[PDB]
Amino acid sequence: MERKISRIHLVSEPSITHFLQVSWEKTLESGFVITLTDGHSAWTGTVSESEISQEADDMAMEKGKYVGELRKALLSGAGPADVYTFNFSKESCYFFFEKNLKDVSFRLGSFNLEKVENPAEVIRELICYCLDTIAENQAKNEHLQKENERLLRDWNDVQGRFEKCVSA
Amino acid sequence: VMEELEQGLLMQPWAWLQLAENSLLAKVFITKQGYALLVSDLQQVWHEQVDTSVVSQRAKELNKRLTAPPAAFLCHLDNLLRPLLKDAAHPSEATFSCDCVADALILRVRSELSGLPFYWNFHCMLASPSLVSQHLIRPLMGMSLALQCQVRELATLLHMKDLEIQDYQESGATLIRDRLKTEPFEENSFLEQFMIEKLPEACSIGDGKPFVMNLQDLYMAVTTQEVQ
Repeated sequence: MERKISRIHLVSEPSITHFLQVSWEKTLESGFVITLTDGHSAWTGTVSESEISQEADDMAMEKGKYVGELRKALLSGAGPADVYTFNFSKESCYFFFEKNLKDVSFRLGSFNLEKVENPAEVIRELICYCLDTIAENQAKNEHLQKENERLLRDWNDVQGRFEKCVSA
Repeated sequence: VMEELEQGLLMQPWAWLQLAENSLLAKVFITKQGYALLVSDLQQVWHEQVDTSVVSQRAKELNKRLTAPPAAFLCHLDNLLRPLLKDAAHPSEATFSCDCVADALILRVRSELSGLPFYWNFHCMLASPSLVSQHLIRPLMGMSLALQCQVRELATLLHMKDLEIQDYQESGATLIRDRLKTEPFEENSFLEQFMIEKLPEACSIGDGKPFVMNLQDLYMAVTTQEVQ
């Protein structure tokens, strides 16, 4: 089980940032679940292997390349030379993202997200996951720093020992 | 608009296109108002002229989601095609194919822009006799006449050099190296010998590659002179 959160700016309302989380079981190829929230209401949707394969076939590109592009777009993997536009029609509850490129818009993906009646639960779950991740990262960093300090002390000791040995 | 496209197409050189074990000679002129294309295979010539409405409609029909203005689409097509035509063996993904319809020719070009697909099709119909004439026959005749004049001038220069060599010889001062002696130049004998041996290889048109590689500058100059 893997999850990735990201922040986006919908062209419809270029004043607030919407948080979208993509959750997949083992790999993005098998499918994923997209949950988009503005802090008050949440919209959840799912994409399966069949949908991804159909989308790749329709656009006439290799499955691997399309999956890589989808990861680069949704999972905040965009490099320096790239830009994407995400737009979500709430009235139709239809989300879709395209790749803007030199006054040329290419539709990259589109899903239909259904509003969930309990946005509070999902918001709390996301916050709890973020808190757990930060706590684990901080603990790992502290342990690694302690290990580095120990290794530096050992290196200084052995270096001085070698200096004395070579001198004698 | 149309006149500008026609003039641009007329004032462009032929480029070699390799595609699906086939060869073609293509002249392409792109502009914000549309494009003009002329493709020949040494047996038939097809001409296409597309404006903003047609280009936009065809782009929408082919690219189901490439939502871009027609001007941007034409600019991208030009930027993707001109590098190949100007210089062959370019590192690009512009794959080409031909479908020979009963009367028309479908030239399909599929490429990748920013790692995404880009399809386009030219539905080239047989070019009218006037267009084919003005684009190939008259410029070719002008090139032949210019090359004949160049040959005549070179022959005159060779005759002058022969006269100079004869004058040098009459003085009685011989050369220091005997391997540099060149026999006097004669137009008739040289022409007959050339026609006898080197003509079959020289006149080998082939698939059109030598025509593009050898004397495209002369073709451009002749066409420019004809335009004026």
